[PDB]
Amino acid sequence: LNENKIIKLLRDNIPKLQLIYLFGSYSQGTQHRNSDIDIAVLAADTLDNIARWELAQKLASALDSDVDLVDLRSASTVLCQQVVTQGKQLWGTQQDDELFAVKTISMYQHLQAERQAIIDDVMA
Amino acid sequence: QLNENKIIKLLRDNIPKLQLIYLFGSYSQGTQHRNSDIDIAVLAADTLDNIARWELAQKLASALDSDVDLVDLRSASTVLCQQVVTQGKQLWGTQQDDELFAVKTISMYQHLQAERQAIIDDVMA
Amino acid sequence: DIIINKIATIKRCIKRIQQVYGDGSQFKQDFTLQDSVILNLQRCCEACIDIANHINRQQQLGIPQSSRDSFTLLAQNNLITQPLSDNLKKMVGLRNIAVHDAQELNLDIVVHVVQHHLEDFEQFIDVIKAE
Amino acid sequence: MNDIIINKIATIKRCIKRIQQVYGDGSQFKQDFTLQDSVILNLQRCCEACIDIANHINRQQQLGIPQSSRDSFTLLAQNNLITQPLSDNLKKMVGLRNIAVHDAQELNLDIVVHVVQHHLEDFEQFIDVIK
Amino acid sequence: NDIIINKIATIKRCIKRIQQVYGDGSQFKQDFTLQDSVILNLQRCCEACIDIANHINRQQQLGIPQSSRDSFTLLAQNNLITQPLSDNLKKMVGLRNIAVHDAQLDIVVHVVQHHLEDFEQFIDVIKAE
Amino acid sequence: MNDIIINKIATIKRCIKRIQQVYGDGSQFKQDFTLQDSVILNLQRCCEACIDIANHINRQQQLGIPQSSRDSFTLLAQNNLITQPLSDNLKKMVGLRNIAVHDANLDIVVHVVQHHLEDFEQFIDVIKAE
Amino acid sequence: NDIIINKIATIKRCIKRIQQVYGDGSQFKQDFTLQDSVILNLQRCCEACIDIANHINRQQQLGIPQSSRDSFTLLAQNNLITQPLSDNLKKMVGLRNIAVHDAQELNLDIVVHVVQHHLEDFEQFIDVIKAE
Amino acid sequence: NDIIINKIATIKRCIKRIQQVYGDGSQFKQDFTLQDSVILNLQRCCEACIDIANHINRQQQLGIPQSSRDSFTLLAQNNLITQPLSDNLKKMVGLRNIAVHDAQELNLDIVVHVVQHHLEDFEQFIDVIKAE
Ligand SMILES: Nc1ncnc2c1ncn2[C@@H]1O[C@H](COP(=O)(O)OP(=O)(O)NP(=O)(O)O)[C@@H](O)[C@H]1O
Ligand SMILES: Nc1ncnc2c1ncn2[C@@H]1O[C@H](COP(=O)(O)OP(=O)(O)NP(=O)(O)O)[C@@H](O)[C@H]1O
Ligand SMILES: [Mg+2]
Ligand SMILES: [Mg+2]
Ligand SMILES: [Mg+2]
Ligand SMILES: [Mg+2]
Repeated sequence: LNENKIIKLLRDNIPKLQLIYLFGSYSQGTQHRNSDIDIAVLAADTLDNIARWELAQKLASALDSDVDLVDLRSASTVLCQQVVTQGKQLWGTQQDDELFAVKTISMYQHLQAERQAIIDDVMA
Repeated sequence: QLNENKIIKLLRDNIPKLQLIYLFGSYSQGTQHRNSDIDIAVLAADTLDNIARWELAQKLASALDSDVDLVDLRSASTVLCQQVVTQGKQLWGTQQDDELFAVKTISMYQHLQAERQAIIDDVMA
Repeated sequence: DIIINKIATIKRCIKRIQQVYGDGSQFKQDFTLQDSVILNLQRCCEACIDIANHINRQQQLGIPQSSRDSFTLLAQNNLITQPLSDNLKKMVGLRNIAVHDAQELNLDIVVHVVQHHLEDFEQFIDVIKAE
Repeated sequence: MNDIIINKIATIKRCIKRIQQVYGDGSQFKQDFTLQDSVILNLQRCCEACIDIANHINRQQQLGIPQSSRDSFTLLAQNNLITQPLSDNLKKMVGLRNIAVHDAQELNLDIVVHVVQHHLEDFEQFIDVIK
Repeated sequence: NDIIINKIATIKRCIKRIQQVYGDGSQFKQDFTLQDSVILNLQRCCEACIDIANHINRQQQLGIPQSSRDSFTLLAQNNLITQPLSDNLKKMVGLRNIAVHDAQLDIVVHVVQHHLEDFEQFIDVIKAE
Repeated sequence: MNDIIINKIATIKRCIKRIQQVYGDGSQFKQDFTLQDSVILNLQRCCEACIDIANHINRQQQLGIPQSSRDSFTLLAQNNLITQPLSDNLKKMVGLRNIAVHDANLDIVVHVVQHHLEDFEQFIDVIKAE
Repeated sequence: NDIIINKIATIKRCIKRIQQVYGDGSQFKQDFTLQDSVILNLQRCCEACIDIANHINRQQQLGIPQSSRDSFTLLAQNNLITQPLSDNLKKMVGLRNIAVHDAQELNLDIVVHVVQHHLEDFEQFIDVIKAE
Repeated sequence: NDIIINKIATIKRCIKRIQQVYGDGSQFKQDFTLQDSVILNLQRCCEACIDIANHINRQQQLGIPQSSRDSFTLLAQNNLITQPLSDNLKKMVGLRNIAVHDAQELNLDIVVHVVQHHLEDFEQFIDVIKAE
């Protein structure tokens, strides 16, 4: 997987970009044939839902594969936890990654206490 | 690539009074790309039950590890029957049954083209 | 215009069938008698397909995948009823084998159409004229 | 010649003779529609059997699958299985058939008589060539 | 795992949405939007099962599923799910190809009436860890 | 010319009509999931019919074996059968088969209905001229 | 009902505690203990609101929250709370997440605005939960 | 690390904010505002402790803790913090929950005992993490 191609397209299109992560099958090595590339980005502002989708399709065209682009600033705590745990950092400072993880893990630990009852009830 | 013997065996073992088996998708042409569909056409004495046909398509799909489209030629449209007669590859059945089916559909498609020509021309500007 | 000519042809053919037929004691034996009605029954079918295909073309209903589809498109777009559509589709088969192919003992179904299903052609041309 | 060819040839022989019975002196023919309806039907049965032969050979010989009856004879002529004049006379025969069944009000009737008297051996020539 | 939790909930949601939309069956055959909803939600149950299956194969290191159907064979081979359950879940993999590709409703109704229990049976065996 | 080209074009036309009929103004759209589900499925049906038309033209015209659903549009653009903007737009729709299922993103669906249905109609008209 | 009423009381108490500690607001901007008290009773308010939301999501099987904000999203999606109220209550969560740490990422102007024109949102939320 | 030094600074400020607010404790049990200010700064000391534990568990790849308590447990297993201190920090998170989410059930006798004696558990943690 051309990670350099990924870093260039996102830097050239996202203003005030801070972090680029590769998650899902590709980050672990479970990357098969009809695989969907998963990318998580964090910038100073939130990316518009339409703008982000169109950008994922730009990466999809250049990579010749379906790409799922996630804006960490607007994604769920569950999704952010999945990125800090399974994800591989492609771009950004070590500091920004650490700061994002500390915020995420704390928020996820708080969410677990809040929704534990809902989790137990569905999982029987 | 494609186990035709398995296809013949499974259909013969599940369809009563089976007359013809045809392979007609990308596989019959060799244009069979990866993550392709297996397209099979059958003709038996009686029209197959829709659910029985779908259930059998899934039985073949499990055995062949690929999506399987099973077509009953007795209920299929004239357009679809013409596709099978043109690009199809006969896997099982008599030459008599194939030639009879082929001449029955070519004539019906020719009569159909005469009727729907104006509709086709009108929609194809 | 073409629908009006096609309706006129249907009426002409039904009256032609009734004239040639009349009594049953002259059908099962005479071949020129059989050949006259079999052609005018096909003429009824073909003209019904043409009326259907003109409506399918004008109203942009779809592309028929079979001769039977000409009537299905009409019923799916609520222009004719499902019992009428099903009756007309059953009549296409009559035109198919029993007319342009030498045939054997299909005569018993041909007489059934003459004495009981000539009204289906009449119901169709009355429905189409009504719009 | 396989079963399909044998059975289709037999239909032409039977329907040609059937036209001959319905066409004796041919005096009462131009006045009675019943006699015209039998001649037109058996001529269509003769036409259809020839299309069926042509369609069968085109598929067997891998010449291509014709979209129309006219294309079936061109395919046979292009690969020299039949002569261009025969292909053209047989295509004229199916063109006659279409007018004779779908547009009876605009049918020449004089050409139909000319077809029975002279051009009826065009079907017979096709039987011999394919044999 | 959240993947397993959220995918189980998706199946639960989709089954409740199929049952709701279908109802008695009277209105189903006349409204294409109801047909489309039932069809899309069936594909959603199917992919959520494939996703759960792939996650289990990977974590428990059972093997590399070579296809969507293979995700269920690997589970059955490791006696995690029964062979008839596996065979039934594999039957659902063919549903995706029934909607999107025209390729020229009785099957949909048959599935709603008889194969929704296969998805529920799958949730139950996964919940039982 | 082929019945595949005719019917796949007929499918797109029918699916576009159904998308327009269901959506309408968009008021009742964000409330009823039944209306959302119908639009998405008919959008997925448009993507597939386009890819199927692309794959058929690449084989018939002998332009190469498409290496993916997106590469199918690349081979058409490379032979100038479709414009590069059209190619890129039709490729954006290739990613729309994944939005309904692997997710739970209705703003994207609305955007496609309002601004990208034209792409399928553009492709239909381009293929019509043989 | 037994737990929903308990949480309704804690919100009513905390609203009154905000009002009592803030008062005029003149001294608030300078006194740190006054800020510390208000910050905590605002946190207790939105935490008790999430607790109510999660109880409704549990008893009605509305869904599994993917975030603390998602607790109000599920009630709004199921038309139990009005959309503008859902957005306001989700903004309160944002304040809690920032205010859980030291007063360094401070916005006293945002804290003052919530006390002045946004405490109505917590009361408005109680008014719609009572209609079970 | 820069995140660790920043969080250590946070605990130092909040320990001093507890000592100043409580003062002599003569008016502590009487005044709700003094209780509210002590409880908020205790939570800020807890959160910065949990944040340090979460950071060290991720950076040193000791595991991912899905609870505040598991984060301290993981540090004890890997002998980064002593076990009596781990259970002391875990009991401090316990007090934080009942002090915030169920303030009416809270017994101040335990809070006072934490201010007077257990406020050095944070200082002990600040030094054992400083020795890298
Ligand atoms: N329902 C869900 N709940 C939580 N996290 C999810 C969910 N679905 C997907 N994810 C996360 O998103 C990642 C990518 O999604 P997905 O593409 O479905 O998986 P994958 O492992 O990359 N498989 P594939 O792309 O088919 O090869 C997963 O690895 C999870 O971390
Ligand atoms: N709408 C249609 N109308 C008529 N015939 C069709 C239509 N769709 C498909 N067919 C026929 O069915 C065959 C198989 O369908 P399909 O599986 O979609 O294509 P394919 O060529 O096998 N491509 P693939 O399996 O993806 O590699 C085609 O080759 C056509 O003969
Ligand atoms: Mg992926
Ligand atoms: Mg994905
Ligand atoms: Mg195929
Ligand atoms: Mg197929």
